[PDB]
Amino acid sequence: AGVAAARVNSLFYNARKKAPAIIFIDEIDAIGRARSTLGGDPGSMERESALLAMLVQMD
Amino acid sequence: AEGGVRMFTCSGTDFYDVYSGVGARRVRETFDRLRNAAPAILFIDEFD
Repeated sequence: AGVAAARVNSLFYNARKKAPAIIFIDEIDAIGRARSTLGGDPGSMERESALLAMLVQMD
Repeated sequence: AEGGVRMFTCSGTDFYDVYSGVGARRVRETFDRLRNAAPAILFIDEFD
């Protein structure tokens, strides 16, 4: 746990350090998938954390 | 502006991070800052 958000952080950090740049996240279907209503999954937890980290990083 | 008051703002993301236990101190501190800086209006986007 905490691995996906940290990887997104590392990627966006080394990107913003080298601006201007381009990022290409192929098949975002596994990261930007809609937040479900239920499902107690640590993979769901990591998806939520990666999703909001992505969101705040492009913020 | 027309009310003539200091404006504080936030977002739904920085607070809903999953680092456990951090939210309580965060909201405590931001509200105490509002109180000691009042009057003021806290705008917060995507509250949901």
